[PDB]
Amino acid sequence: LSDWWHQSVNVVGSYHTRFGPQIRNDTYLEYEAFAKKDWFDFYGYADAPVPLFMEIEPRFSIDKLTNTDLSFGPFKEWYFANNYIYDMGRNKDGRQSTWYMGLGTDIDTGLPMSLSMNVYAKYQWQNYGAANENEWDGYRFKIKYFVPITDLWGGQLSYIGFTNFDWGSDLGDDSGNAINGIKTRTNNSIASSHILALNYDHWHYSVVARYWHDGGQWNDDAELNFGNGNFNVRSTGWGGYLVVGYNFHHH
Ligand SMILES: Cc1cn([C@H]2C[C@H](O)[C@@H](CO)O2)c(=O)[nH]c1=O
Ligand SMILES: Cc1cn([C@H]2C[C@H](O)[C@@H](CO)O2)c(=O)[nH]c1=O
Repeated sequence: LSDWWHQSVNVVGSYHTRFGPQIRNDTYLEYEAFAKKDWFDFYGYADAPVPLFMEIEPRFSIDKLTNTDLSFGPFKEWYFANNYIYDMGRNKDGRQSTWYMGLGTDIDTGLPMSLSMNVYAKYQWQNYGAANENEWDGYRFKIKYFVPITDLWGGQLSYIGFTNFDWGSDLGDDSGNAINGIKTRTNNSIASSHILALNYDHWHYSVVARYWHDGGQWNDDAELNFGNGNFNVRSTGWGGYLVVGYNFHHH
């Protein structure tokens, strides 16, 4: 319902994406959803081409549920936090099921913005047949913030930023080496997003700048050859997205 549950369908164009071995630029339909109802907040999305990829972020309030004011310092609340990534792929081979679970919170910066932090431990199921499949592998720290800016062109301009820090994975150690002599995969990785979004009653446009450091744990510069000759992995660098979508809600 419009009250708390927010929906939106979007068309996204991406440029120089870095979660895989090779650089990519795609376009696709996306289904987004945000929600906040006393003991549960949520954010998630599903992408589909011109098979299916989705990432959901559900968190449950340890306060509301434990009916105890865990409030302390700038820490307004505490959550059982989750970050689940799923990629259907074309074969059980190009599939991914990742589950980050942990502790998350909301910070009060006294500033006119929203800020959240979450630490997760994760269990890895399918992962494109990589070495870290089916096992507890790595941790992740997620920091995200929302910053209302002003009213620009009749709509409302805002800034959304979030970064995912991953470390302690066992891949990279367990993967092989490249032609390069350097390991192919990586134990850690960073993906930082910066979003400038324009919102009207229903339509919205967003520009997204995104930076990877060893994207998808692919060790930057690793030299590989998938059968078309040697090439070097470009997993560290920028890429971006253009987003046009429509938010639904009765009047
Ligand atoms: C956010 C995210 C996206 N992706 C990639 C897979 C697809 O190339 C694309 C789908 O949005 O994003 C990952 O592999 N892992 C992630 O954690
Ligand atoms: C706003 C937001 C977007 N995204 C995703 C949705 C799109 O696939 C991409 C660019 O908006 O980032 C998140 O992963 N988390 C968020 O909180």
